[PDB]
Amino acid sequence: YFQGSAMDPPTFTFNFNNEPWVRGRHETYLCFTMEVVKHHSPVSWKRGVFRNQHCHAERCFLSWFCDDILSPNTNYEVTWYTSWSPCPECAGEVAEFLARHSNVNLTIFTARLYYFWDTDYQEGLRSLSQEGASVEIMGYKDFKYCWENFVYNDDEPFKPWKGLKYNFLFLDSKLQEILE
DNA sequence: ATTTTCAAT
Ligand SMILES: C[As](C)(=O)[O-]
Ligand SMILES: [Zn+2]
Repeated sequence: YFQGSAMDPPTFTFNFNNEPWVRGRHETYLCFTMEVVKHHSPVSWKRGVFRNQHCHAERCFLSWFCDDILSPNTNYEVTWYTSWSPCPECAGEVAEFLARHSNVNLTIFTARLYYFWDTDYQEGLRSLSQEGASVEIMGYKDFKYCWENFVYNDDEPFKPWKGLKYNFLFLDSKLQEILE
């Protein structure tokens, strides 16, 4: 039902903080939802969380999906909520995966942009977009959704941090400059 | 609690 382990609240709060230059976030958290659509069956859903170490989270996701999930005559609507955006090696692997598997649709929401000022990382993001992945920055609604779905929230509402929206606005500006 | 995004020389 749930792939991997949900986060405790302080881990989520730490890891999904969206200050563009945060220090000390060495992990990439990769939360996902997936709609599994097969013609003569009811639609089904899967959700979970991947972390680093097929080493990086993005590659762990691809390897699990191929080994456990991918089936003929099935369409997949996949959404990632990542704490960091991908490195160029991961981006290239995800892009080639998407080229190889036309029945997979990927939407990526990211809290932060990893090395957004580096051209190699910019190209990685571009190549993802060019293979049909939608790349977006997480806003309030996406943080709220992750809190509700991937965190042991103990029925407590999401508490947005100061600067959340301003950070979103800065990061989205950078993303659109990259994707342009 | 007017229940933590925004409230800004
Ligand atoms: C965001 As990464 C370093 O796991 O590709
Ligand atoms: Zn990577």
